[PDB]
Order: sequence, then C-alpha cells, then structure tokens
Amino acid sequence: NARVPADLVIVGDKLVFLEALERRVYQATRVAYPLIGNIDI
Amino acid sequence: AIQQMARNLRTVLDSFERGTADQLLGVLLEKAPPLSLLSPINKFQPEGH
Repeated sequence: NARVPADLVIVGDKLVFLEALERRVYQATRVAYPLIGNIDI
Repeated sequence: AIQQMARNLRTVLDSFERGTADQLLGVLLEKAPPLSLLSPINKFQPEGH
C-alpha cells in the first residue's frame, strides 16, 4: 500500500471517495469531459 | 542654497521609486481582461475550437 492525498467523505453510514478529476485528467487535451451529458425534452 | 538642493534632489530621487508602482499599475490595467468575460470563457469552454 502507498499513501495518497485524496479526500474521503462520509455519506449515510458508508465511507466513499469523492473524486472530481478534471485537472489531472481532461486538462489541456482535445477531448470533452463526460458527466456533462445532454437531455432531450 | 545647498539645503534647497538637498531637499529638491531628495524628492526627485524619491519620485522614481514612487512612480515605478504607478507604471506597474498602468501597464497591469492595460493588460487585464474583465472578469465577467474571462470567467465563463475559461469555464463554459472546456478546451477550444
């Protein structure tokens, strides 16, 4: 195992990660970030 | 006369140190785009093209 700087939050009774990877990945590239999907109404 | 020289040249030498910050403020104000344009340009546009 290795020590890694990463935030951990508590939701309900479960300890989960909370990652928002937009600077480590998808920064200064030519690809669009997912989770910005569209809807049709 | 020598004392008037000393006082006058004292203020003159202080004037350059006082005006360097003025020139920096002017050249930074001529170089700064507005925030109301720059923030959604760098946020709502991910990469470019």
